[PDB]
Amino acid sequence: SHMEVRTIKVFTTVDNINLHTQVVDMSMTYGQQFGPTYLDGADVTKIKPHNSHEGKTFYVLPNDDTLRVEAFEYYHTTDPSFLGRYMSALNHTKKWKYPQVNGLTSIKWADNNCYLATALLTLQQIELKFNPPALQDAYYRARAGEAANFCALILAYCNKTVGELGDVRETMSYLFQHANLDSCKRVLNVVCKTCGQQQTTLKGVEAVMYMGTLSYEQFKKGVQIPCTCGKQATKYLVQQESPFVMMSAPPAQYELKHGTFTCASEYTGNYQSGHYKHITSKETLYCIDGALLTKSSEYKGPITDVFYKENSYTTTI
Ligand SMILES: [Cl-]
Ligand SMILES: [Zn+2]
Repeated sequence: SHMEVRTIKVFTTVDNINLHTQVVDMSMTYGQQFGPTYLDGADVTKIKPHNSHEGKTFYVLPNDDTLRVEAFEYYHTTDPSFLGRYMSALNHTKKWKYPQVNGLTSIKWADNNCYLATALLTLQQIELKFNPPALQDAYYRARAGEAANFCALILAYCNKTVGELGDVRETMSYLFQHANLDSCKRVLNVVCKTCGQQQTTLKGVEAVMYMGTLSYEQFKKGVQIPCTCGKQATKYLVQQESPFVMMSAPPAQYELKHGTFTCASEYTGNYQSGHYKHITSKETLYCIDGALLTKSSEYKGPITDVFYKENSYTTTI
């Protein structure tokens, strides 16, 4: 009653570069032989091999020491569910569209991906280099217009699934964690009429992000914050060394003035449902909303994040 054994050669991988020769029995599923298995994002764990699969590359989970090392070196994570979440996302993002809008790779709206579109548009306007080879390779392709792998990696690194509501500031925080910001430096001073003054120094990601005001000029002049004594103290920027800065705040009506910022994100909605748009300051003000594009000489809206150019700043206060 035994059926004659039939096999094909396939390759397994965790980085799509280093390949691992395998011989699979076509009477057993991929899952029975490799564990969870994916073909360009599609879950084929429960699929039995097809003749058309011969010679193709399948992603698997890091289930031996060689694969564990290859996966860490490429992705800089050892989260056991990472590859499954990346493939699950990729199965969707490979079907998204990535139109060039005003010279930048955007994303046509789908699956609540507006926060990803404005993040991707923002990255193309600031100086930033990623550390994991996976992000280096995928971001290069995204700049060229093939952003499916990059978007699926953002989702995996942020632990977001396709369709989940995302926050732009949080998303940028994750991407900045995987970028080389080592030389970025920020010095702050906080002045309380009662308690005196206290200087602090921040480095890396914390040197380029601030939550509380959208205006870089106001940050240099001073913003009011609580002091432990109960009074409000004044916090201001003393010194800044970085190629950009990111200023964030809860969404509030805010006026964006041409030539005074690099780009910004706008959020219309509430804590459960909303929509992001991107504003970029070039020869005029362009509003990029996924595949849509409009222009205006002035802009006012519920802004959440503003990016500014920088190199070296020292206060005169
Ligand atoms: Cl890079
Ligand atoms: Zn005080």
